[PDB]
Amino acid sequence: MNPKRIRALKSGKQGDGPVVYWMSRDQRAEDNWALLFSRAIAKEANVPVVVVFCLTDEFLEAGIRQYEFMLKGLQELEVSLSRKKIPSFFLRGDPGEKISRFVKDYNAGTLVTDFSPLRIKNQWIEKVISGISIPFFEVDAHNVVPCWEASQKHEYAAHTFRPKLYALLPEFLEEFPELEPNSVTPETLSDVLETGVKALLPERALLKNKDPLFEPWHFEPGEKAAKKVMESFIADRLDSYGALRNDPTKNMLSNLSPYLHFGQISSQRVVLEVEKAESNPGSKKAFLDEILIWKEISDNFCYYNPGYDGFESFPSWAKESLNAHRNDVRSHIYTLEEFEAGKTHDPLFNASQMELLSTGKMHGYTRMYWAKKILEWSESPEKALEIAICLNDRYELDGRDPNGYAGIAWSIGGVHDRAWGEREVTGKIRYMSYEGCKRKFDVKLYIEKYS
Ligand SMILES: Cc1cc2nc3c(=O)[nH]c(=O)nc-3n(C[C@H](O)[C@H](O)[C@H](O)COP(=O)(O)OP(=O)(O)OC[C@H]3O[C@@H](n4cnc5c(N)ncnc54)[C@H](O)[C@@H]3O)c2cc1C
Repeated sequence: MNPKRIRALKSGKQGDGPVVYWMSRDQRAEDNWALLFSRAIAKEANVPVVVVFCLTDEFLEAGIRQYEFMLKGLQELEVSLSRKKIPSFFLRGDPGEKISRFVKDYNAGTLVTDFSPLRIKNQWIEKVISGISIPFFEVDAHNVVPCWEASQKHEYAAHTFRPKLYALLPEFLEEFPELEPNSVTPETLSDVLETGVKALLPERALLKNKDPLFEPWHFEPGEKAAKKVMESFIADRLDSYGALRNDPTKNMLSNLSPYLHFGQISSQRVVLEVEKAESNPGSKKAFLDEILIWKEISDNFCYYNPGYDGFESFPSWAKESLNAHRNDVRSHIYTLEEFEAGKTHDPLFNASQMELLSTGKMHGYTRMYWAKKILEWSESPEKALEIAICLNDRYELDGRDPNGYAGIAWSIGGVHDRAWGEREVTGKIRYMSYEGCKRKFDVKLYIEKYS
């Protein structure tokens, strides 16, 4: 139990009641350092640990697709926590009011949360801090190396983050102890879900048909399903991962991101299991570079760049280049709605958007293509960011995520990239031509599937 995984958010005066884990990003009972640390604090204080989760007011900014995925996972999590004699409380409202009142009503001794560098989580933390008098910690349960330990600063390139992260893997890549049950046992989510779906229904994504776009059978939610997705990746897809990760016609990615986003599975767990797997070495190297380096550099980016969703966080070479080309005439301009409906003149863009609409998980390779075309066919880089973020967060099951803001910033602003050949409109931002994709994979086949 490495104390570098835990950080103080606010000093206070310990109470004598239960330890409260305010669960937010890591919605799982296994392999969860935030829950493990909370249990350990509780054991030392001779009190139970309890879990609280806030069903916030912001759910109406995404769709049923994410809400159902999350809540069905939480239904399973209730069962799992209760088998460990750990009660769970689902508070309807936003954390400032609800966590502060829970702490008071339940005489909590200590408050622990998990770690997210996103602005909304920090907004919540500030409001909670002002409503409590007990000590308040956070634990990095999402990264193998705690974000504030991996580097002291924003890293401008994967090649400067990678050696720092790997220098720390021998220390921090380690097995998880079993979660000790509590010593004794100290509105349903279904009804919550029904109420939420009712509120979301008018904005559900539909065909002109009125038939719903989303297909909810591609990724079944919850901890158990996540483990099966991990196991089938290692058994059936990891060998081919190195060769096929950039081919969106093949179903050869891990498909773990929706689970990783909600923390229904630990990336540290996935890494442990992949490390021990015997597969082609280039495949393992490639996969670990995505789930370790690119995933954790995305937390690095959001943690150290308050303006991570804005033009100002782009590297200076990219800001200067995009500025130099700000007044270039765009070959096309599309509205948010035209992008959203897949109604551009580019059939590969449209098919990428259709994959997002129907499955909630656009292939990683075409996400790069897609965001770069939003840059190319919008009035400014600032507008491009807004559109890409809006669509990514509204329709990706894995959205509203540091990987999203960092991936969009990479695509549009060259964050964690270098200058390439100068073009009009897009300046030196890496370009991803349609023709280049055709040389790379069977574009026609991808278009046929998603049209
Ligand atoms: C414009 C754009 C937007 C993106 N938005 C998101 C988002 O909202 N949420 C999200 O989780 N990922 C996002 N990504 C990163 C990446 O596209 C997805 O993580 C990946 O496609 C998810 O599929 P998978 O789990 O099957 O991937 P795999 O290839 O199996 O990768 C395994 C895991 O590694 C991590 N990973 C892989 N690629 C990246 C990457 N480029 N950056 C960061 N972490 C990575 C993810 O945790 C992923 O689940 C975005 C990328 C771009 C270019």
